[PDB]
Amino acid sequence: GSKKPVPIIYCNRRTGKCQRF
Repeated sequence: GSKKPVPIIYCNRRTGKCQRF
């Protein structure tokens, strides 16, 4: 509905801009 758990992560192809879910 609003929030959802994600096993994967995020990676912004930039100057070291990565995320972790």
